[PDB]
Amino acid sequence: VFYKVTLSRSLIGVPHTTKSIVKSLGLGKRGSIVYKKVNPAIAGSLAKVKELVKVEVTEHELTPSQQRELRKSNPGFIVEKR
Amino acid sequence: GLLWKIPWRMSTHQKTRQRERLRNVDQVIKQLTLGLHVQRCQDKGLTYQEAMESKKKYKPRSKSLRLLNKPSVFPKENQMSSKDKYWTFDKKAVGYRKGIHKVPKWTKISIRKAPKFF
RNA sequence: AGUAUGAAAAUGAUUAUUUUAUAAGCAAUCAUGAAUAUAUUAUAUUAUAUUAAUGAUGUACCUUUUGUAUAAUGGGUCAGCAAGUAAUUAAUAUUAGUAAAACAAUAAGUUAUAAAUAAAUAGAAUAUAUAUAAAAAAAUAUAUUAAAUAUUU
RNA sequence: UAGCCUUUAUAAAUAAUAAUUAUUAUAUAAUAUAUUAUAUAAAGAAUGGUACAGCAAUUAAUAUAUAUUAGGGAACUAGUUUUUUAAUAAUAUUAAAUCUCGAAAUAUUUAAUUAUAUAUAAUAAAGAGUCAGAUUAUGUGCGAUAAGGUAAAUAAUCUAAAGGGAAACAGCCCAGAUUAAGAUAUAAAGUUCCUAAUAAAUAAUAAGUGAAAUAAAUAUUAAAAU
RNA sequence: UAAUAUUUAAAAUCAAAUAUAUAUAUAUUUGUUAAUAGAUAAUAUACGGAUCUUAAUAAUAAGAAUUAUUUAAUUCCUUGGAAUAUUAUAUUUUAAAAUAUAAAUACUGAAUAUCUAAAUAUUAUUAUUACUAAUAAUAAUAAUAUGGUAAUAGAACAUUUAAUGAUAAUAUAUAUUAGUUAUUAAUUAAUAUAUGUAUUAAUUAAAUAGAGAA
RNA sequence: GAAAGAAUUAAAUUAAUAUAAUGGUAUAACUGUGCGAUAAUUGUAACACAAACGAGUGAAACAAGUACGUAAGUAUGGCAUAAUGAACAAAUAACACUGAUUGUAAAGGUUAUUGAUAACGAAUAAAAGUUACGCUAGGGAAGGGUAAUAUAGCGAAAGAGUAGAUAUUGUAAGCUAUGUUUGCCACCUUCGACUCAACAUUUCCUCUUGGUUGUAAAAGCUAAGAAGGGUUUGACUGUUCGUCAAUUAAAAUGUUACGUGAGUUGGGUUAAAUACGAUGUGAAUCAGUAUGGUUCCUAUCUGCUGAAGGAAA
Ligand SMILES: [Mg+2]
Ligand SMILES: [Mg+2]
Ligand SMILES: [Mg+2]
Ligand SMILES: [Mg+2]
Ligand SMILES: [Mg+2]
Ligand SMILES: [Mg+2]
Ligand SMILES: [Mg+2]
Ligand SMILES: [Mg+2]
Ligand SMILES: [Mg+2]
Ligand SMILES: [Mg+2]
Ligand SMILES: [Mg+2]
Ligand SMILES: [Mg+2]
Ligand SMILES: [Mg+2]
Ligand SMILES: [Mg+2]
Ligand SMILES: [Mg+2]
Ligand SMILES: [Mg+2]
Ligand SMILES: [Mg+2]
Ligand SMILES: [Mg+2]
Ligand SMILES: [Mg+2]
Ligand SMILES: [Mg+2]
Ligand SMILES: [Mg+2]
Ligand SMILES: [Mg+2]
Ligand SMILES: [Mg+2]
Ligand SMILES: [Mg+2]
Ligand SMILES: [Mg+2]
Ligand SMILES: [Mg+2]
Ligand SMILES: [Mg+2]
Ligand SMILES: [Mg+2]
Ligand SMILES: [Mg+2]
Ligand SMILES: [Mg+2]
Ligand SMILES: [Mg+2]
Ligand SMILES: [Mg+2]
Repeated sequence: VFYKVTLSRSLIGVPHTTKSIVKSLGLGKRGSIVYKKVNPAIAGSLAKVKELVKVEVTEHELTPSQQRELRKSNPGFIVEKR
Repeated sequence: GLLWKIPWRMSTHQKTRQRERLRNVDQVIKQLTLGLHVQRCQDKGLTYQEAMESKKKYKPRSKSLRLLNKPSVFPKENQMSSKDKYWTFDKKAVGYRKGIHKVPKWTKISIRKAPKFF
């Protein structure tokens, strides 16, 4: 099992301890998404910054590349070279 | 002196937003707990779906999470009172109360349990 | 204050295009009609350029400040001139030359090649051996140093 | 000078940051009244004396047809009773910057584990700038629980931060602008028009109360509950 | 049920909900007044302003823009489904009735995030081009980063002088206008003025090397 | 069942601690006693705490000697935290370290010790005033905030009022409003007179009204509405103010940079002269007194008073 953790609020204006925590969590920027293995420590960490973060449990994680692929919009065209 | 035009009440919209935020916080906690439970299940020797199904879901052991789960310490939004969603206990106000929206970073800060009689 | 030349700007008059006599504020930016000008591919239902219909947005610039639209400093405009340089040294770095030597090679000298001590006639085999200092018969103890089939630092 | 910043680099380098495990008890199961495993509860290794809470000791305050110690006044024949005066004792109640017997959270903080390595720490060789800060919120001292006052503490922002909101706005609320583009999520704030965007439900208000800066004691009128 | 004297309470009590064994018990959570007066100064009313409180008879139609508690039609069960209702549309049937469909994801809102391209730097993968090829140049893919005063670091351009140096009046230099290249610069075309013509391109060396701030 | 011993438990604690306050302390550091005057000794001190540096603090261990102790051991002064001062220049001893031609010396050094810079990181061995005759560089390293005081108002009502709190009065305490006083803060660097006034209402007069054993009337007192009109001339003083005089229906209180100095004046008031009193040794000084005594401006824009031209009627 994995947590999908998103930074939904900016760290700007938040006490430095909390910023540090967020950094540790591997969350770089607002809207950034991380997939973390579920162990108690991680959960505890997340609890502390709960008001900054949106979490959801998922079956499997995703590599950044996969995520990117998922994101990509549908280009509504098929090229043909002539 | 310098005019900080901030009202003593909140607009309905603001209140709604606050409520939503509260709900979201609760949801995060719930999700965390769920994740922990499913991890436990997996450790024991079950599938993901099976874990999800399970009647006897495991409570969390870590202190903080447990405390959060307790509604005495950290109420959920439906449980919570009107008087605590939109006001905090101020030790130096008139009525010993103050609109939450006055609290510095109220949009990030969580603060549910005011004192028992205040 | 040489002689030529001079479509450099600020500044004045005038003419053309355009906008302007019910409209209010750094005079711009973005949106957006209309009018005019030019264009040897405007084929046009064209393209550029100019122009304060009209709408939205928009507290000059510097300085000094906790902080300036400030009714704090400074400037009438334009043109020209106006401010981190040199000498003699020292220490670090980078690259090049040479290298257990380097520079200079007339002889000197400078730095490196041995650490230490106020100074003195003292001074180097994994360290637990050794060197110097305080101490001492000699060790210990403290500090710093040197020391590991080979080719010295 | 240290603190905060930068450049180059070093490694028998993960030391850095964050959390978790660590304790106590209950139930169940298994081994020898003990040990392990699983579950559950408990503000859950160690450090602490603020809030709160308390009146113990210390320092203060109150009340007794209570008890004792003496005194003042009083009756009858020095003894006696009552009315007390103060002190001490008893019982009850109370508070405090320099009282804490109970006692939080936040905090300091340890080893291992997990996560952060396009990451953090340490060290080496070089450089700086800064040493009249401001506001907001919280807990204070000074002031008069005055000040856009003053002095420090903690956090943020401003300083050095443009953007959206707060009518206008350094310091508030959100959010950190490499350059565009403008389809999709949105933050704080809003949705009759000005002005981008709205429809509902249940109550209350009749004063324009109120509608982004709440003015007090008190009085009147009504409404509920007993 | 009238009058009667307080209180403005969910602590207690009752009701409802959630968690534990569970039709009960235990523990936790939530639910208890409103007007008016009091009310007040000097350029001008001062919610930012307009303005906002609804009503039969009639509108394919308004009904707070205030205060309190809420929702994203309303109700139930556990994001979903169902029912109910509403609106809109279509078709059939006699302006109605029946059938089917859709809507129920409220919306706006930043220079936030994503998408969509572009630039730069770094880390990790490539592809092409050319004999520290373990390199360089260019192009991809994934990721992270790109506000900034004092300050530190790195890289360029303009101007002028010295070293080297082709070329040419169809050339050059300077100017104006319109183009071009991610553009303090240079280049293209037309035009005007020089000038028998670069201290010209480029690499070095240097600087009286860049001005709205005295 | 008794005696004795060993004790143990409770209370220990504000006694005592060389000395303030705090923390500690009976397992005693507190007290008594034997021995001893020795650890109130000598070289190396790692490593910590603390910390800008200079400094400070605890301290294991190694070596040399000493004291007490049967022994284990304990002692590098004091139960802990204050009890202090750099370098430089002098001075005294030890060291055998250099000895400017050599030898001696002198002089310097090493080790140990001495006296102070209390403005206590100490500018020199050695240092006070005044300037209104002053000058240079700079900085700002009445308004705004507050409302303690002031004024004004309310709520409650002790008490006055020939009786009776509430006609009229209204202690001390309460709750407010104003920003007209005296202050506080440090964002920011002139009083009067004349002229002209504009605005406010918490109304002095005039208009309407309620209460008034304290409205017989007339005069009043007090309160509500009301800002339309009006609200003074002299002697004194620089005065605003204030004391009088004469009037008046009344001679209200403010705000306007305590309105108005690019509109006037300059009497007061912060310069140069001089004098008096006071203070100072003196230069000089003053919450003193007195005579004299210095700024100017043609109006660009806003605005206002008038007067035209253009214009879309
Ligand atoms: Mg403001
Ligand atoms: Mg500004
Ligand atoms: Mg000027
Ligand atoms: Mg420095
Ligand atoms: Mg305290
Ligand atoms: Mg200083
Ligand atoms: Mg301040
Ligand atoms: Mg600054
Ligand atoms: Mg900003
Ligand atoms: Mg910042
Ligand atoms: Mg950015
Ligand atoms: Mg209103
Ligand atoms: Mg208001
Ligand atoms: Mg007004
Ligand atoms: Mg409004
Ligand atoms: Mg962005
Ligand atoms: Mg940058
Ligand atoms: Mg120059
Ligand atoms: Mg110039
Ligand atoms: Mg410039
Ligand atoms: Mg004591
Ligand atoms: Mg002793
Ligand atoms: Mg030190
Ligand atoms: Mg001195
Ligand atoms: Mg001194
Ligand atoms: Mg002196
Ligand atoms: Mg003042
Ligand atoms: Mg004022
Ligand atoms: Mg009146
Ligand atoms: Mg004037
Ligand atoms: Mg003037
Ligand atoms: Mg004369």
